[PDB]
Amino acid sequence: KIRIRLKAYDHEAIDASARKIVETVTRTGASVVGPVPLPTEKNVYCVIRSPHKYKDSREHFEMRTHKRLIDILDPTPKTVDALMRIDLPASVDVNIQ
Amino acid sequence: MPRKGPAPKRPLVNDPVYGSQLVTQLVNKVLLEGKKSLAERIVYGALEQAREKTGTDPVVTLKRALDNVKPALEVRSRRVGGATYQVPVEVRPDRSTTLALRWLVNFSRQRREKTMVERLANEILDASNGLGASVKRREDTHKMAEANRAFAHYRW
Amino acid sequence: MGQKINPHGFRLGITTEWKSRWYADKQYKDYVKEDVAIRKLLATGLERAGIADVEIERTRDRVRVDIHTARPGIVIGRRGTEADRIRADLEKLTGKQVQLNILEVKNPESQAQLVAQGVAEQLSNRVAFRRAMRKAIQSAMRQPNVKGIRVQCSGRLGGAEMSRSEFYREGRVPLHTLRADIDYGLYEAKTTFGRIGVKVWIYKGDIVGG
Amino acid sequence: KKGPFVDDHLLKKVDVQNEKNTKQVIKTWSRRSTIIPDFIGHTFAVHDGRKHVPVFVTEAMVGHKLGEFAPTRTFKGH
Amino acid sequence: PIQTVGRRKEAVVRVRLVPGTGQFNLDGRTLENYFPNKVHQQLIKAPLVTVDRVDQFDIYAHLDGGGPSGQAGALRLAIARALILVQPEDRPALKKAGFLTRDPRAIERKKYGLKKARKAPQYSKR
Amino acid sequence: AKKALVHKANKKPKFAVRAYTRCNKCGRPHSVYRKFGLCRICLREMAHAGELPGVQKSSW
RNA sequence: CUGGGUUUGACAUGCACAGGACGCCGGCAGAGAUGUCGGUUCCCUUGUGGCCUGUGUGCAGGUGGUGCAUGGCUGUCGUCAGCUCGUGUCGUGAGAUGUUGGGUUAAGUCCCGCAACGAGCGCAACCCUUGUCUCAUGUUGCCAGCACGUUAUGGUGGGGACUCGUGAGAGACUGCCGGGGUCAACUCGGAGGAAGGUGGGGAUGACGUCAAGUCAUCAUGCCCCUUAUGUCCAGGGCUUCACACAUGCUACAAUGGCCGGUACAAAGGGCUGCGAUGCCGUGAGGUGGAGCGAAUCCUUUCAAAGCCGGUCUCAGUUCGGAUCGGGGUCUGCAACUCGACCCCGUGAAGUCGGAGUCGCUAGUAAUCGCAGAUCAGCAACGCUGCGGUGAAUACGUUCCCG
Ligand SMILES: [Mg+2]
Ligand SMILES: [Mg+2]
Ligand SMILES: [Mg+2]
Ligand SMILES: [Mg+2]
Ligand SMILES: [Mg+2]
Repeated sequence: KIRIRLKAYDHEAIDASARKIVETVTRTGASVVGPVPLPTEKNVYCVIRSPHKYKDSREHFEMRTHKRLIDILDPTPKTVDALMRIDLPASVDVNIQ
Repeated sequence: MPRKGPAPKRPLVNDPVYGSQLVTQLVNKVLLEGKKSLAERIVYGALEQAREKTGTDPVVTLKRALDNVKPALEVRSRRVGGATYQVPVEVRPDRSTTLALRWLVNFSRQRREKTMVERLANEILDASNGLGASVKRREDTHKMAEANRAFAHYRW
Repeated sequence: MGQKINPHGFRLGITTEWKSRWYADKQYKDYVKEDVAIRKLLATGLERAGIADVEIERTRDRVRVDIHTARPGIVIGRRGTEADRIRADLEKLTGKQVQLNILEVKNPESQAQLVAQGVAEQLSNRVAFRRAMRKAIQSAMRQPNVKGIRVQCSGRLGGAEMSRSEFYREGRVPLHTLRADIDYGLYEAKTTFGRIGVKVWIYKGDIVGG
Repeated sequence: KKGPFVDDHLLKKVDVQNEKNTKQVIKTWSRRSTIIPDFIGHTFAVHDGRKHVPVFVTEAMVGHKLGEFAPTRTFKGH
Repeated sequence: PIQTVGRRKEAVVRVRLVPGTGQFNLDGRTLENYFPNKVHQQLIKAPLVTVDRVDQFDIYAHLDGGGPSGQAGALRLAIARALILVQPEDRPALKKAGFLTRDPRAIERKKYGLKKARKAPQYSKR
Repeated sequence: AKKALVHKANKKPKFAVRAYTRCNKCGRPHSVYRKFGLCRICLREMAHAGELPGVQKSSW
C-alpha cells in the first residue's frame, strides 16, 4: 500500500488536486478509499516584543493549510507518472509515503 | 454609526441590593482590564462605610453630591482669527452625568496614599459635605471659562 | 494610466488556468534561468510567425513545451529546415532534447495577443491608425465565440513626437466581475521615431467553470 | 572561555614559520587576533588600513587582539 | 448520551450535561481553578443563573480555542445548547435574555496597504 | 542587476560567503526569496497576476 | 573614493590568422587583483562540431542623465457616487434632452412625468474566510462506554456518534405579516433563526485629475565615453557630533516593580534546520544528538495581562536603563573605526511634557502578544501576515477640513 497526502494554501487547491489525483488510480483501474483530511500543522511560536505604546489590533497567525490523506491500491509503473507529469496549483506539497 | 446619529442603545443591568440606576454604570466603568474582583469588593465594602459615616442611604448622598460637583462650563480650545480662545460649551444632562463620574474617578487616584478603601470612601464624604477634592478641582475649570468668556459667544 | 492590471491573472485561480507551471525543489531558480532564455529566443525568432502563448511545463528534466501560432505554413515550410531549426537552436542553447509539438489555435481573431500583434503591424504599415483599429475590432468581433473587445493604442502615434491615447470598446467589457474570463495581451512595437504600446482585452462570456 | 577566533590565516603562517624556527615579519593582512600562544616569538604586519607599526613580542602578553593597540587615529591633544 | 458543542469567535468546546451537584469536570481541573477572574465564573453561569440550576446539574466539557473568556463564552453557549436536550420548557426563558445565539461580531479582515485593523498612519494637516 | 554580479552569484567559487541569491529574472538582490525565487517587484507582479499561491493584498 | 590589475576585456557572439591546451588541483609573490608555478595536456578525426588563451575585427559593458518622449506600477481625491456612447429633437454655435424634477438607500438599483428611446463605465452583481446545520468522514490526531495506563506523550485496541477535519447543499430573498407607502419603490417593528434588511469588511481603486514615486524591477530612439565613467579586489566611510525634525520602543510608577512557584489555548516554517530527558553555566553559548517533506518531533508536555502568596509606602528610589571600564558569548576568513546578547561595576535627561498636533463607535483605539523569506550575521523594537480580556460616551451637521 502507498499513501498520499496533498496539501494546499488557498482553501481550494486541496480538493482541486485531490479530485484530479485520487481519480487517476480509478482511471487506470483499481479501488480507492474515501476522503480523510487532516486540519493542519500549527506549531505555536511566540517570542517577540512590540512598541508597547501603540500596541493594538491583537491578531496571531491567520492561516489555513489543509491535508487530504487517501491511500492507493494496485501500484504499477504507469500509476507513478500521474502527478509528476504536471502540478497545476503550485501549492500542493504532495508527498507519496 | 459614528457621526450618523446615536447607535442602537445597549441596556444596563441593575443591582438588587440598593435598587438604583447609578450604582452599576460606575461599576462597569471601574471594571478595568484584568481588575474586576478587587475593585468591586473594595467598592462594596466602602458603600457601607459611607452609609455609616454620613448616616444616609448610599445612593441619596451620591445623587445629591452629583449636583454639588456639577460644573457649568468646560474649557476647550477654539482657534479663530489667528488666536486660540478657551471657548466653553453649555452643560447637558448626560454630558454632566458622565463628566462628574470621570472627574471623580480621575481624582480618586490623586491621593498617593496606599489605602484604596480610604481613597475611595473619604472622597465621597468630603464631596457630600462640600470639601471634596473633586469639588475643589472643579473650581479652575469654571474660573478659566469665566475669564475667557470675553470671546465665548461663537457657540463653539 | 490607472490600475488597469491584466485581468487574465485574476481568474486564473478561480475560473481560468495557468499558462506555464511545474514543480521544482531547490531547482526553481535554475529552471527559470532556462525558461527566460527560451522565452527570449522564441520572442526573437517565432514572433514573426505569430506566437500567442508558450506553455512551458517540465517533464523529468528533458522538455515540455507547447506553442499556439497563428500562421501555420510559414513557421513550417519544409520539415527539417524551419520546424527543426528552433528545436536545434534550443538544444544547442540548453543541453536538453526538445520534442516540440507545433499545434494551431482554434482561430486567431479570438486571441488577445494575436490581435495585438496584428494591430502593432497595421500601425507600422503606415495606414491610418484609426481605420486600422476599427478594422481590427471588426475582425476580432465577428462572433466566433467573443462578446466584447477593448483596444487602446498609446505612444508617439501619427508619425509625430506627441503622446496620444485613443480608446474604443464594443459590447460588454466588465472588469469588476469574476465571471468574465477576459484574455489580455501585452507587447510593444518600435517605429522609425519612437515606441508604441497596445493594451487589448477580449471578453468571451460569463462561464463560471465550476 | 579562552576559545575566541582562531585566525587561521595567521595560524598557518606561524605554523610554517615555527616549522623552521625563525623570527621574521609575517607579511599578511592580519588585524584580527593573536590569541593562541603559537603567535608568540614571531612578528607580524598589522593591517589597520593605513600603515603598520612594528613591536616586539614575548610570553607575558596575553589578552587582546592584533589591532586594538593604537586606533586608526592618533591621540596628541593639540 | 447527550453531547453538544459551543463555540466562540475562536473557541470551541464539547459539552455533556448530567444530573448532579454543580461541578464542571474540565481537562484536569475545575471551574474555580480554570476561571479565577471571578467574572468568567459568572459569565459561564449566566444561562444557568437566569433559572438557577448550577447546583442541580453537572457539566463535563472539553474546551479549546480562544483565551480564558473565549472558552468561558464557548462553554456558556454549550450549556445553552445542551439545556434543550433535556427540557425545552426553559427555552423561552433563555431566549428572552438571549442565548444559543453566538455574537456575530468577530475579527474583521486586514492586509497590506494598511498596518492595523481599520487604522491608518497619522497624517498631519499641513 | 549588474551583468558582473548576475554571473558571479551563479558562479561556483571556492568560498561560502561568496554566494548570493541574486534573483535570475532581472538581478535585483533585494527581497529575493527562496521558495518564490524573485525579488519584491518581480514576485508581486506574478502575485497580482495570480501565478503563485498565498496572495491576498486586501485592506486598501 | 584612497592605491593596484584586465584594459577587445570580469560577463555573450558572427569572421580572420594560429593551437592542443584551456578548464581544473596545490604552493608561492602577495593587500588581492593579477602574474610566475606544479599536474592534467582535449572529447571527434583530417574535415572540423564543443573549449578558450591572446593575436586583427565589428562588440560586451554604461548603476552616465531626464518619470516632461514611453511601455509598466505603491499611495491619494475615494469606496466618492458619478462618468460616457447609439439614434432622435432643438439652436447659424460653443452645445441642451437624456443625466432637470420624488421618494428610500452609501448610490444614476427602481420607477414616476417630461423629445426622448436604450446601453457602458462604478455601484449593483458573484464569492473566498467568518456566523449555524446536514451528506460524505477516519490519520500521524479526540475520546463517551469497554481495557491497558501510570504522570512528559489516547502512548496503545475499539467509536464517526461528539466538534475540530471540509467537497456539496439547506440557510438571510423586504421572503411573510401589522403601520406608514401615487397602492409604485422603500421604510419601523413582529418570526423562525447563527446570521434580516447592501451580518462583517474585503479582491474589486470606474471615464480622469496632480507631466504623482521609479530611465536603480526590466525594455526603450535621440544626447556623451570606452585603453574608460566597463570590471577585480586590501581598505575608508553613507550609523561621525551638541543639533532643526518624524511612523515613534525603553520609562515617569500602588491600574507600578522584584524575585521562588504557577493554567489554557489561538497556533507558520524545517534539508546543508528547528533541535528535547539528563550531564555542562548565574548568561549569550559549547562536545553530542531520539525525533524528523512532519494533526507526531522540534520553537520543549509548550507565555503573559489577570490569577492565590512576601514586600517597597509615594521618593530621581529596590521602578528607569542609556553610556562607560572589564568576562566575554554569538554567526561571520573576517565583530577594530562597525552588528545582536547575559553578566561584575560606574548609573545620565526624564516627576505624564507648554502653544500645538494625531488614532478611535463593537471585540475599534490602549492596557500583556507575534516572525518566517528578506541574513551565514544581527539594528528587526518601524513592515508583510497577524490570537486573547474587554469598558466610556452620541443634542446635530451651526462649526475647521474634503
Ligand atoms: Mg524629478
Ligand atoms: Mg441643426
Ligand atoms: Mg573594493
Ligand atoms: Mg542610501
Ligand atoms: Mg548574506
